Amino acid sequence: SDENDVVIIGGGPGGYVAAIKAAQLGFKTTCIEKRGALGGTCLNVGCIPSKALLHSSHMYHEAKHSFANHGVKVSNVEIDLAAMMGQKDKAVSNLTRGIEGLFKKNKVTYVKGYGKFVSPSEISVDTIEGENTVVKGKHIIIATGSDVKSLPGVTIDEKKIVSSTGALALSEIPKKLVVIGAGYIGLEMGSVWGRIGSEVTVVEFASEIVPTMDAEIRKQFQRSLEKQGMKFKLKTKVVGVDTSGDGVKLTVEPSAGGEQTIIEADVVLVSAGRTPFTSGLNLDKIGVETDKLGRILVNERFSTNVSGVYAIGDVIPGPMLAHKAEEDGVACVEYLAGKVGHVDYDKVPGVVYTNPEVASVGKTEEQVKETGVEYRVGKFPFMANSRAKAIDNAEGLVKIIAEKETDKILGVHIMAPNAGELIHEAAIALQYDASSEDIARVCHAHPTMSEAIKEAAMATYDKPIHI
Amino acid sequence: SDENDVVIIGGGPGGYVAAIKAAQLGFKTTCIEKRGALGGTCLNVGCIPSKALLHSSHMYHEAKHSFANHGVKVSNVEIDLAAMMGQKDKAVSNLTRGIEGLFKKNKVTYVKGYGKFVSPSEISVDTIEGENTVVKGKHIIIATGSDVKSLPGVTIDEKKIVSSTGALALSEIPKKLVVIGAGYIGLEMGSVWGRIGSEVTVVEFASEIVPTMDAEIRKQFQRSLEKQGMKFKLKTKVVGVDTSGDGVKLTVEPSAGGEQTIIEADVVLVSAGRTPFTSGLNLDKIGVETDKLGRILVNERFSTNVSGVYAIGDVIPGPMLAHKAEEDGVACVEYLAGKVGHVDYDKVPGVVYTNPEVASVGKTEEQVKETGVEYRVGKFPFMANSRAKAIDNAEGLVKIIAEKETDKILGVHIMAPNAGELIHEAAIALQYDASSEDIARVCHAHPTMSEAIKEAAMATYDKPIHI
Ligand SMILES: Cc1cc2nc3c(=O)[nH]c(=O)nc-3n(C[C@H](O)[C@H](O)[C@H](O)COP(=O)(O)OP(=O)(O)OC[C@H]3O[C@@H](n4cnc5c(N)ncnc54)[C@H](O)[C@@H]3O)c2cc1C
Ligand SMILES: Cc1cc2nc3c(=O)[nH]c(=O)nc-3n(C[C@H](O)[C@H](O)[C@H](O)COP(=O)(O)OP(=O)(O)OC[C@H]3O[C@@H](n4cnc5c(N)ncnc54)[C@H](O)[C@@H]3O)c2cc1C
Repeated sequence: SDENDVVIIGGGPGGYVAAIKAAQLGFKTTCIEKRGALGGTCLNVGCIPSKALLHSSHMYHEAKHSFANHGVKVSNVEIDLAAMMGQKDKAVSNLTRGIEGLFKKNKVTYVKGYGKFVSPSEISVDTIEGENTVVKGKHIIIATGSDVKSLPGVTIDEKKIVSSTGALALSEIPKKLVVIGAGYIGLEMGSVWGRIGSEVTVVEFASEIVPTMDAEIRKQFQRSLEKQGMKFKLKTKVVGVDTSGDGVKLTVEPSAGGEQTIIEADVVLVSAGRTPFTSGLNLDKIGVETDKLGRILVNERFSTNVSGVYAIGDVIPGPMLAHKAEEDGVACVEYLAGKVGHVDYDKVPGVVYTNPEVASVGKTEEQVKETGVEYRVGKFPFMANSRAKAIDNAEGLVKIIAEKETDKILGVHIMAPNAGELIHEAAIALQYDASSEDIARVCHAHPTMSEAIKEAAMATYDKPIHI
Repeated sequence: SDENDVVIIGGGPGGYVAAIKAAQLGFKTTCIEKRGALGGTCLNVGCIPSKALLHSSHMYHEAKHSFANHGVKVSNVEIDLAAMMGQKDKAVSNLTRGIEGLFKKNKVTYVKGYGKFVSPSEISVDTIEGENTVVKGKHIIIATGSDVKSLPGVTIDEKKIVSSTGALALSEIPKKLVVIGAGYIGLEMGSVWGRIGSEVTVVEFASEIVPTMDAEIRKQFQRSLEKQGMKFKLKTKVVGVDTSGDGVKLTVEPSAGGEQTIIEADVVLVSAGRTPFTSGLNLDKIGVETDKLGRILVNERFSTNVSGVYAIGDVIPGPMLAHKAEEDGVACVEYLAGKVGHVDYDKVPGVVYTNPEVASVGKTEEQVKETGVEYRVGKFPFMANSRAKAIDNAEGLVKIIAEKETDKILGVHIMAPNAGELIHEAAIALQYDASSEDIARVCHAHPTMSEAIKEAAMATYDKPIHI
């Protein structure tokens, strides 16, 4: 009998990987997803879409500003917004098909519909046309995702007050835009539209922008987000939003000294946070215990209170990133299969894809401080990097943190274009409790942006050769 | 006088680093260089200049072809060739100053002039309509460099037929151009000008372009260069040339299938190889080893067939690259300082900065075949990299080579844009005899071109999750 071995309610990173990894381990698997296509949130409404726009907006910008200095003289430069959204969409889908086609290769049974627990072992799937399909397995992996964080006095239409999705799909470059949340998704939209033409301003309630980011780096990062138009109204809450006019009227009064002011804006991007998503999951019948917010509680082996049920991804505690998600999925399946699964949220990198990207792995100088341990810091600016200079794209710096005694690397933060590619050399060295010297002992190709990392390393235990 | 400790005849990577590492170690050091500025060759007419052009010529290309798809319209595009050469020059000097300023920092005594051995302890500097400065020291590091190469159709003369240098400073985009050598440098210039507007054709005597390149990768790499406009000619060579007025009249004769055909041109780039450059200095005096195709023979500690004397860089055996050089100079000095200096030409990375760059580290499949050791190959195309597709810049692949038994990595080859950065992840793992699994166990930031390396790894020892 071909008895079904695993069901995953969720078709995103946690799911389609868990699904796939599962098939590859030899399990009859069924991923189930209600959304239209199989990408997760990453594929249809975030990373990808977001990354795509980010690069089109950048091309536009580089073409209006840099081309000159290089001998590439253009006459006029515009933005066929209609097109842009095009390759974005072109890409998203394309990507999706490939996933669907991955499921076929690995024999994942794709069930379009909305799951709802009917028992610790059987799921009733909501709608394909208004019906009910019954999917049953020994082990079930909840992989529902996350969704938009609501904001108290700002209901979201889809109109001049948008979310992640709305922002990535406007149909008119707003003149004046205001982003409420001030984190990664926020700074990211802010950049997109802004490069395109908008006049953006961010309004955060918090003391600084992007709290998890390493201070020293943050400072310079903001400054850069500024140097090139952008503005932040820090430490400010918003009583009521006003939408009875041209654009949107904001009545922002700080997070204490209750003396309101009013911001004028066409569209307002609400980038407050994101919450787990369990809603409509049939979650009561067997009641998996959740925490104060909503994430689903889980153990080493990713199991819920309910023997037979697991949870991974943006639904359980941990950083809310696609690869963190991917990471749990696999770890989870390896365990199920009897192998040993390995996670470790302390080394799951973080990258903001703004103009200068800011990739970080390991701890921040702030955290190191908290551990009272004696450390040293190494730093090297791309202003000294041969490649960078040779290109005239030298904003940025590598910064590594090591134990003074051991030289063991604690964290490595980078601010620079294509930083997300460069942080890997650090990420791998950090995985194997390596030291500055070690990474500096590696011969790097010259000229390359990578050289910076090498130089930052030297600057850590010894002394740099180009600064 | 504060100069007697260490003497270095050469201002290139080998010399200026040697020179700086030295001062850093506690030696009164002196670098002597005949050229105008302190860059090496990897600064005044090589690496850098070359990279600069490459990028500029790329920007021009991309704006005439890619921009559309991203909703970026330009009304007329053209090349201010005068500007380009400029940024290039601006950048070049800019870097040089910094080097000079580095010597001031570490206290290297810069002595402009043309060295010449007067004794294993003394050399005779001087000039073109100039004095004759006096430096003699205990340990002397020869660091003269390398230079262009002959052929039976050479004309080392500014503008009619060029060298590396000429090509980097033409003053007129040639209608038809031909590059004779067909390797690193050659493909690069052919790419630079081909983008800009020239119609190029590369003529190599060798069976294939770029011999040291891994077959499989070479196969596709060529095919790529092929669609960008170049027409390669292999199995043939030029016996008759023709500086008769307007352009050359190349007479193409093959291996010995001898015959007569003609290549009409508007300029010819001769990218035959590069020879060590041991002239100036005086060897004919203190009988040093000059026994190979012109190289200065050496030992473990980098000492010649002579005391007090040393050699490093493009003048000694090994690969002719800046970081190889950089590597020798430092290993050399560390030794003199009584520390252990360590070099490894088997781990010195290779990168061709053409459109798809092609970076390789470790051995090629053909080399690994010769060892007769059982191995496995991992590959993964960018066509399936999310970052990559999201951008619409997915040409290329990542390919890992491991021992079937151990899984130790033997080599990593990458064909892709920005592949010169990507390779370090491999590069560093290969430095520490790590395994596919090892680099796959590393958590990679999604969505990044780096993921391809993680996938190509798993595809090696196990099975990938996206292909
Ligand atoms: C604008 C934006 C930008 C982002 N950028 C990045 C970035 O650059 N890098 C990064 O690492 N992360 C980024 N993220 C976050 C990343 O997308 C998430 O961390 C990741 O998708 C979480 O994976 P997941 O497996 O939980 O799946 P999710 O995609 O969150 O969710 C899986 C799917 O579950 C489905 N589902 C839920 N309940 C049910 C049910 N009952 N029945 C059927 N189907 C159901 C949903 O349709 C959903 O698509 C971004 C997010 C947003 C919103
Ligand atoms: C077009 C081109 C592109 C290249 N691109 C790359 C690349 O992308 N990446 C890479 O790694 N490598 C590249 N290379 C090769 C790289 O530049 C060399 O490997 C590197 O510079 C060698 O270092 P070196 O220490 O030997 O110095 P070199 O620069 O070769 O030589 C040092 C200096 O010695 C001076 N000198 C010679 N004799 C005397 C004397 N008697 N007295 C005083 N001074 C003297 C010369 O003027 C010379 O500039 C390229 C080369 C060329 C030609």
